[PDB]
Amino acid sequence: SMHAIEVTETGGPGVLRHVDQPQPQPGHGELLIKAEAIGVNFIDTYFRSGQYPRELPFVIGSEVCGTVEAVGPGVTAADTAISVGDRVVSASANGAYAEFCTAPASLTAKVPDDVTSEVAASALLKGLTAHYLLKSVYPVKRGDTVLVHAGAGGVGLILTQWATHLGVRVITTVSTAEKAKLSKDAGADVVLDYPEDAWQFAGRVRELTGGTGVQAVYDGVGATTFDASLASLAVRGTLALFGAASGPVPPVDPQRLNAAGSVYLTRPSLFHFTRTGEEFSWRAAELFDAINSEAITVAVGGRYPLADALRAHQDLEARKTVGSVVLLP
Amino acid sequence: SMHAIEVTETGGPGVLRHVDQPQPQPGHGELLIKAEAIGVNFIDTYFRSGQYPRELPFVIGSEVCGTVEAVGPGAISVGDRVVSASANGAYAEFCTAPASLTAKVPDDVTSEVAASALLKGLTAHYLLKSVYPVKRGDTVLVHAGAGGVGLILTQWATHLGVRVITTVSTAEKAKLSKDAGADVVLDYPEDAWQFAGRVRELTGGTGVQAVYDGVGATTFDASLASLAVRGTLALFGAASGPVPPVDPQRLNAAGSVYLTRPSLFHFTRTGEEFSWRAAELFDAINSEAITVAVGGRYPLADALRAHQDLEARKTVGSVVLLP
Ligand SMILES: NC(=O)C1=CN([C@@H]2O[C@H](COP(=O)(O)OP(=O)(O)OC[C@H]3O[C@@H](n4cnc5c(N)ncnc54)[C@H](OP(=O)(O)O)[C@@H]3O)[C@@H](O)[C@H]2O)C=CC1
Ligand SMILES: NC(=O)C1=CN([C@@H]2O[C@H](COP(=O)(O)OP(=O)(O)OC[C@H]3O[C@@H](n4cnc5c(N)ncnc54)[C@H](OP(=O)(O)O)[C@@H]3O)[C@@H](O)[C@H]2O)C=CC1
Repeated sequence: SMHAIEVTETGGPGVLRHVDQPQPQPGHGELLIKAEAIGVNFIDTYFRSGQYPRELPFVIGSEVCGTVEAVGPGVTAADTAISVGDRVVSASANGAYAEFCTAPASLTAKVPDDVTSEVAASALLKGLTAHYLLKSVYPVKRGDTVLVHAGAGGVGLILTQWATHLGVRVITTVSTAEKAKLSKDAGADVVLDYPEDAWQFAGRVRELTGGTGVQAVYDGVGATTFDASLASLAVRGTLALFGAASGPVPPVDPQRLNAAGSVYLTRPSLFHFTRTGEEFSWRAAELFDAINSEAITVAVGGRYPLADALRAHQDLEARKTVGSVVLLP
Repeated sequence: SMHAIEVTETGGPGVLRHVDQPQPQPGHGELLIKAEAIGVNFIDTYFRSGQYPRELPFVIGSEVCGTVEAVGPGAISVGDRVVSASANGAYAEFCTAPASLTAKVPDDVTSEVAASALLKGLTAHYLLKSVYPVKRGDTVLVHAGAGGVGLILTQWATHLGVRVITTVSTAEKAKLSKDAGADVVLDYPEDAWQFAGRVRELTGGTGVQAVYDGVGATTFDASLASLAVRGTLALFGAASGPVPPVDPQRLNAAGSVYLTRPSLFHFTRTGEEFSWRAAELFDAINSEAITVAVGGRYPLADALRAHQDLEARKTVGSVVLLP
């Protein structure tokens, strides 16, 4: 048997039970991965809470780095260059909080030999997200200025470094002075406190951009920042609302987008930017290229035993984590 | 003195009032225009109804073609025939407009066609070239295909090598929409999912690259459901009424799509920008890439009846008021 974190009923971090499960078997198109490091993602909390509904019970999580223990039967091995023994990482696994899990080969990348498994499980899901946000949702160009909320979070630090490397000025928000320094170290040109009032905060942003506003806002915080994000945009700018850490954004009168400057609102999901193995491989390769040139550096921001998934979810929801955190099996 | 159409209280078409006013003088950078044809635009109804607030009382309308009667101090001269979509108080025998947002009318474009084409044609330009830059091979959905904006969007998109699907309310309108270049003309959505199902059948399962939706309340859900992944919903109007607040997670579920609510104001920000869009519009008219028909005429005094017809979905294409 193996250890796993199973959810039998949805609810708070408390429902994350460390239990014995049979080792899974890979199906068609799947690899069986023996975990070395397991990624923690804010979306895990939405599945745990039952926000994002899923069939019960389930072993939680989708991000894992480890070694290929087995390749699914049938045609599978003919359709991938991944082989048993390879160190691999996926953001699309089933039941990642376990010693062993499965993932589609087409949405799994080989880890470069100079990248540790902890860094890979810190980098992939959030790094693919930063990639699509910066290259596809709003393609940043040198000279732009963007706003990135939660600048010292997992996605936040990657967005900040990568945008800075691309010649983009980045303004961030964080909750503590410790996080402010990490954000500056990541390349943020200015770090602000969280908005108290949308117009007040937008004025700060306008001050910094000469009244223009930012070309794009990357908002992964949602409820507490949305109004401020919308108010901070340059004419025809893009609000990429990609997360809801503080809670869901209430229904938006489309005429607000007019008043704000004929802006665009989009709410993307990673699913729509990893639609083929070809697309996934392209983004994963650009991510590992950026890491290996030190265009970005993905630090391991926190580590927990797999059995302490509960503790990680508590710290994450309490705004106590910095950067990417991993579970260790 | 001059005749004008004024609103002293907001409401339905009934609040439109005949008034005589002194002829205006143009301020700095402005032209005084003697109207030959006055444009009618759905936005006129939003100002009349109070849906778009404005300090009362005021004279309705912003689109006019006529001759320059006077210039404010500060290549347009008195005597020149011009058209603007940014005039103040256009439902009148004379009005003012900023010279920087006024175009000279090509000599072979009638004044009615100018007042049928400019506001709506600048809108079609920004929608097709700026909000979502259509590409040859794209398919787009345009609601109200036989309306003023809809006919221009359809012809221009078709010229650009884009496939257009439209909606209209009548068989007469369906014929006009096909003649404008629409590849398929559909009935308005009854069920959003079934409508989207039909659109996906027409696009090889893909959905459309963009929806240009100027109808709003009665089409929005279907527009959203018809999009290709990462497509753009350009909600630029609200003829059927305002779109209810949109849960951003619906944009996720629809395929990580973009939603945008553009205003002509943000696409005519400089004289340079205006001139670029206007020139491309008149180039298209001059080469017959598009042809703007006058779809109806009303006396200035009958602005009430024009607004009644507009809201009752009875107009076909661009309509004008004549002094
Ligand atoms: N759409 C997509 O494809 C994807 C979306 N996401 C989303 O992006 C966001 C970032 O993900 P991830 O890097 O894993 O998480 P983070 O590491 O960014 O952690 C969330 C951070 O948000 C900030 N925050 C502000 N208000 C709150 C609150 N009320 N509760 C908790 N946190 C708050 C906190 O930092 P601070 O101290 O600055 O407040 C916190 O550290 C998440 O919302 C996630 O759901 C992630 C991956 C893919
Ligand atoms: N910059 C911008 O954002 C601009 C936006 N617009 C908007 O674009 C839209 C089209 O403008 P315009 O060409 O002047 O108007 P149209 O000539 O298109 O008239 C509106 C049409 O919409 C259709 N419609 C569908 N449902 C309704 C309803 N319940 N009530 C009334 N009409 C309905 C009707 O035709 P059918 O028989 O097909 O139903 C009607 O003819 C308007 O909503 C306008 O506000 C216009 C200019 C600039």
